[PDB]
Amino acid sequence: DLADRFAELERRYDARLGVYVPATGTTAAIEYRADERFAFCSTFKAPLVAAVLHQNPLTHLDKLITYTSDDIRSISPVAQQHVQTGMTIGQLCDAAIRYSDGTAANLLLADLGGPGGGTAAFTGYLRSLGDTVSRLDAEEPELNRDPPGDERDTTTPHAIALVLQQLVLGNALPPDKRALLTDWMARNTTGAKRIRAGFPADWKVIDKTGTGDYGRANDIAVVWSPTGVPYVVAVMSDRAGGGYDAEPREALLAEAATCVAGVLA
Amino acid sequence: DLADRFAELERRYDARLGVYVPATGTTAAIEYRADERFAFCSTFKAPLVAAVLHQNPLTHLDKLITYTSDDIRSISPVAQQHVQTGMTIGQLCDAAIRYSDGTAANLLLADLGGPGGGTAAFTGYLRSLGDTVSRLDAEEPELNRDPPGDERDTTTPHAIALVLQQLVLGNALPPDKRALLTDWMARNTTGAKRIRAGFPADWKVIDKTGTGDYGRANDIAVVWSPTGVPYVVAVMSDRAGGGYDAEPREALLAEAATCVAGVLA
Amino acid sequence: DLADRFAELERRYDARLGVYVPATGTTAAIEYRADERFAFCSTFKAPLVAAVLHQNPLTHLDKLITYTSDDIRSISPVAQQHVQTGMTIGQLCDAAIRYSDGTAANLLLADLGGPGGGTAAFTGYLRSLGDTVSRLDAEEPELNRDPPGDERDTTTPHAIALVLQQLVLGNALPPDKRALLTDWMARNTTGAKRIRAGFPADWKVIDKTGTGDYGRANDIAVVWSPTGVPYVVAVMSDRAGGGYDAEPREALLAEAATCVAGVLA
Amino acid sequence: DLADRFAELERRYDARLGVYVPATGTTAAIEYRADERFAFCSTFKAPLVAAVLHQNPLTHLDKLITYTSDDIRSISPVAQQHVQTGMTIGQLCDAAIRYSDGTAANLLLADLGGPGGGTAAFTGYLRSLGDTVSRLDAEEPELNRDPPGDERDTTTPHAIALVLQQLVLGNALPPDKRALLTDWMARNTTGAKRIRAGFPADWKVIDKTGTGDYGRANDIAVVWSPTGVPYVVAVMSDRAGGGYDAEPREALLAEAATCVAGVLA
Ligand SMILES: CO/N=C(\C(=O)N[C@@H]1C(=O)N2C(C(=O)O)=C(CSc3nc(=O)c(=O)[nH]n3C)CS[C@H]12)c1csc(N)n1
Ligand SMILES: CO/N=C(\C(=O)N[C@@H]1C(=O)N2C(C(=O)O)=C(CSc3nc(=O)c(=O)[nH]n3C)CS[C@H]12)c1csc(N)n1
Ligand SMILES: CO/N=C(\C(=O)N[C@@H]1C(=O)N2C(C(=O)O)=C(CSc3nc(=O)c(=O)[nH]n3C)CS[C@H]12)c1csc(N)n1
Ligand SMILES: CO/N=C(\C(=O)N[C@@H]1C(=O)N2C(C(=O)O)=C(CSc3nc(=O)c(=O)[nH]n3C)CS[C@H]12)c1csc(N)n1
Repeated sequence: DLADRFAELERRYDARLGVYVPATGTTAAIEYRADERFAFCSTFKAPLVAAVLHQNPLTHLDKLITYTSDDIRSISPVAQQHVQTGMTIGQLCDAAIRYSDGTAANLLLADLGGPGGGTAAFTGYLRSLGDTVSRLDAEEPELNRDPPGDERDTTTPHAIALVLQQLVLGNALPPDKRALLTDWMARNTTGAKRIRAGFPADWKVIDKTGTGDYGRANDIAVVWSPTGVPYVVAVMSDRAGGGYDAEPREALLAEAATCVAGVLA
Repeated sequence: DLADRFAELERRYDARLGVYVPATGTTAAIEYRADERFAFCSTFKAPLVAAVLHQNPLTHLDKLITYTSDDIRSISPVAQQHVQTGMTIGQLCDAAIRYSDGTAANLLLADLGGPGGGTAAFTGYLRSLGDTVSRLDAEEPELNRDPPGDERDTTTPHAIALVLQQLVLGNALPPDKRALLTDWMARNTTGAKRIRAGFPADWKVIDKTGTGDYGRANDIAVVWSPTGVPYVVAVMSDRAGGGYDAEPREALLAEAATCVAGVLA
Repeated sequence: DLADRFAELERRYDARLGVYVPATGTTAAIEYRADERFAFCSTFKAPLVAAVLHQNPLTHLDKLITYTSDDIRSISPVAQQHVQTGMTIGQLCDAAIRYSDGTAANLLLADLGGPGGGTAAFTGYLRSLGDTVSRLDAEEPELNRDPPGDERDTTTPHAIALVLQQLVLGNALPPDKRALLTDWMARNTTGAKRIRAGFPADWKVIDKTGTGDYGRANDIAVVWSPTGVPYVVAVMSDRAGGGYDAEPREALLAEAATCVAGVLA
Repeated sequence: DLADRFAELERRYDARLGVYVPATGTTAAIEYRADERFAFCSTFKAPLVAAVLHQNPLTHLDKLITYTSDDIRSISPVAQQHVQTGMTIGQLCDAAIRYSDGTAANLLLADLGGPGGGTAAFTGYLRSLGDTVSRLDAEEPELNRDPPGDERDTTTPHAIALVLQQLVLGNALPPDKRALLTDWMARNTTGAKRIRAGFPADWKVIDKTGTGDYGRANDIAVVWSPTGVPYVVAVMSDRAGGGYDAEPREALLAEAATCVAGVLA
């Protein structure tokens, strides 16, 4: 009867909607296509920064990474302003989470090192979290482009929600690093019209968006009730039936979120 | 399931909760104790103003109403400061709705004329709108003091939603007067922590609160979805079993609001 | 060049304006007719409360004072709701400051005891604060009605500002009682259009209004800058040239207040 | 004496303050560094939109503008979410004014056409309004990064105040387009802590902010007194001597505005 509304949202927006809200002490899990695969798009950038924070002392944030204009591919509002100066790892994190900067994501992946420009190590980091389903295989911007049915660069609402839960509410990171990740997510600039727009203002919402082709629009959020109770909300969506150029529907995610807000109220 | 969620709100907040949202083309009616009686409190001030607008040309709003300190018998944030100046009917309407001014309501009731200082005339106005259930019996401040179980000064969420629906979305008032009422409710200063607090920010909420003893807390709203689709939302609550001094719990109204929002999204 | 703006305001509103802002460490005193006499009106109710708190061991706030309808004189939104209940001193304090309740002020005056229904003791309380200038001679509502030029029931902006300064920023009261007075002033419901309306929202404003005949409109405030710097602002006004029935002008007080805010920024 | 207070602010905030308020019938102009050059930053986005409106029939607002990830080279809260969807000229105007979107500004500059990617046409539009002083030389984001003393991408408080005056209060724009601009400025989301924070809440403030390196913080506003009298407030500031990374002091602009309000009250 919650599922009835999500599928009505799917019909409204001609979209495939994936939602996961992990169970807590007081609420049952919310699952709609919780285990179907959806493309990460930029949502991997949040666990990416967690991986970077994990592998390395806080001090590593100050390392200056220089890069060239040839490295700038995909939306990079911050990295485009810093080719000449370079960027520290730390700000690369900042840009990757708060602005969904793709160049910053690629540099952080390279900083993870290893085959596929870091994707195997980032996949590995998710595994160290118990997420065996998700995988990152390409860099920005290729990871937004895989056709439907392709398992590359996909997660599921279930897996990615649980990952975020460990990163923000659990002990994946020592409190020092958990605060930095949580702060960047909290000051994200890309999610205003998604999960943030679907919850009442007095719910705190930290989130990481993802947007890609085939109408891919994701949002991963930690939301706090007015009473301060946290819930992890994974909302993922695509419109593959509309082809590569199918437009993402931000309103779809805000609606799905309001529905989740209604069950969490 | 929605009824189940309301029942938990009721249990959580030691309160009796009444919710009504009239059906639309796209949504079924939402009813929880839709036909149980709850005390008006200052929620009557909105149809009160409608009555004055209905039986008077607009220019009647400019009429100067003078009154004495002896008329200041209830909380009157605006009327208390204008004993020496007088106040126009227009100003009284504004004060009754936006500040829940009790003297302004009594003076608007007086402007209605008839037995009981306007209370029979205002009830009659509810009758001409098809509300056979509601009744206003006392003035400010007595109408907030009636004991639980007494039908005096009571309405139901069903009835008041239907009244508010005709006033804001229907043709109870010509567009002239409808705009003035809609504006006053829209700039209401008392409802931020009630239905407004439960709906996402991109929803428009115009509302009239009511608060009284026995933990009475009401909010009647017309809300517009981001798509611009209107809904009438009546939420009434009391904690009468907690006696006269029971504190109203606004968060219950915000929670009930969020649940409704989740079903309407 | 500030006197030029106040006298501008006086000319605009056909009014006598009295302004006093005590000097602080960094700012000079602001004085406009700071030492001319203005009628207390209800502004005495705030130091009245400080008097009651000063001479009683706090438990006295719970003492129940009963009164009769013949005792209800002048604007009394709270007292006229508690006749069969009576009202505790605490409630009377709260009513006198936050609602300017005149009946509550008279009962607190009586509770100070002595000739003239407490007015001599209250004057005496002011003397203990170093204000040798002010005097209270009548109860509500007579104290608002003295003709211009009559020294009875008058203070000066200078005098009341320093009095309020000691009550809120100094040590007239022990910290317990100072908290009760300040909180009452902070939640005052009567000053929204006076000093409060002249200062930017991010300046905190606690205040006590006074209004009377001859266009008497006062507001005494303690204001806190966005930096948290306190200032005492006494703004008093009458329009005696317009006779007993002269209307008070709140906008004069907000404008004068804005002028002050410009100097204190 | 106002100048002395502006100098204190300058000392207080280690900042250079530029203030202009054009004369009206009742008030003399307020000038402090009125003819000194300050960097535009995003305040140009307001006349930029007017330039687009001036050159185009309203019908042009619905024209769909498409762009690529390479166009996202500066902070673009709205445009970065619409690379796959594209954006309407109207949306771009809205985004440029209300969210200070850097990409929306560049597309609107491009919409003006001509040398420097629209920069010459925009400067010319300022020239056609009688602004002989101001110049736009770079697009976003370079136009925020000119070193102190460099005249590129600078205006004066005098010039921009007069430009803003003609746009909102004069006849630079026909009434239909003038309302769209005024509406966009009125719903600005970035000016809460500047001129708005320094004027009393009952003053109406529409504004366009600007922020850049060297501690640059501007706010240009049209403000209406409670009586509805309009005033243009140009406040510009930088902390250039503090180097590229100086950060802006919004409270300086709010404090400066409070000073202006006190003289205009
Ligand atoms: C929740 O996000 N809301 C935003 C939004 O998109 N804001 C962004 C955000 O967080 N921003 C930040 C920064 O990253 O710190 C900034 C600073 S960006 C910057 N800092 C420097 O130190 C520097 O040298 N150069 N630059 C360019 C301002 S707003 C933009 C917003 C824009 S308008 C509005 N009403 N809200
Ligand atoms: C005899 O009357 N008794 C009253 C009474 O006058 N109630 C009126 C009523 O319905 N009113 C409304 C409103 O419109 O909701 C209100 C509630 S608004 C409000 N009040 C606050 O103190 C506050 O901090 N925030 N907000 C938002 C004002 S009282 C009036 C009363 C008030 S509390 C209580 N237990 N009884
Ligand atoms: C700060 O002033 N602003 C006001 C205003 O006048 N609010 C008042 C204020 O502080 N109020 C209070 C109370 O006494 O706590 C209340 C409580 S009234 C009340 N409470 C009881 O417990 C009871 O037994 N009886 N009654 C009557 C509600 S608003 C009024 C206002 C009016 S509309 C709006 N948005 N604000
Ligand atoms: C290369 O450009 N450099 C920029 C820049 O993008 N400037 C633009 C400009 O003028 N903008 C404006 C605005 O409209 O004022 C703003 C101010 S918005 C804002 N962000 C916050 O985080 C916040 O807490 N409050 N507010 C109000 C965003 S940057 C853009 C910059 C911003 S801070 C800094 N040191 N440089």
